Amino acid sequence: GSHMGTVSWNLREMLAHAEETRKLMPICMDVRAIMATIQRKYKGIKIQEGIVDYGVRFFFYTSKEPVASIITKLNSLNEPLVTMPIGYVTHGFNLEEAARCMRSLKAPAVVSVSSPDAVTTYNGYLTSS
Repeated sequence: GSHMGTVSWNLREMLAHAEETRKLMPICMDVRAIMATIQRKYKGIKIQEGIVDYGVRFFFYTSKEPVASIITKLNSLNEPLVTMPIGYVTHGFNLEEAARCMRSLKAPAVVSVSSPDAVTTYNGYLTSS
């Protein structure tokens, strides 16, 4: 596994993949349901805002940041990623706006969705004809 592009994975598969690939994984802190999951496994890490290299190369972020700025902070690093879309539900965004806003990323990343049929939809927007 080396390519990018959208998939339909869960938190488990993202975490697993991120471990194996050593690739970066961003996490919206706001989603305390994800925080608990990660904090259970990775407990010796105190959650901090920003890069937390501990086991998996995490990037915890605040949903109040503009999708734009938060993307730019990944773009600076230029590191390859795996996550679900950065301005989606985690910004109150629709999947279309999410893709549009997330095209402003300049680092090569895996995206996710909640189901396999949504993959082709979201990728559709990442072409934008």
